[PDB]
Amino acid sequence: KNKCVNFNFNGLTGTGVLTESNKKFLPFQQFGRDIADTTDAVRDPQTL
Amino acid sequence: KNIDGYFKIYSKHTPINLVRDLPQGFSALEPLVDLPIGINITRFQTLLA
Repeated sequence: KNKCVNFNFNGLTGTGVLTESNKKFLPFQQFGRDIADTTDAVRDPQTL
Repeated sequence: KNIDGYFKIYSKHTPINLVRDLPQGFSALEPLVDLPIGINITRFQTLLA
């Protein structure tokens, strides 16, 4: 965590920094996006 | 529904209080499983007990 590294997700290829969040997502949603189609929050299948 | 072979099941369970008719409210439906059958389905039938 807290590193500006390359991200190779299931449906997101970019570079960012993993930071903490205070949201509460749905149990089926694997990732979240912004308003204008920008993925900015991806959950972890191992650690909830 | 079946789109390009990927079958989806959207489940929802909530308590209600009815007599005869359908609830005239509003809710959402969450997915449960995923069945990539890859076959074409034209008709269906609902079984009863």
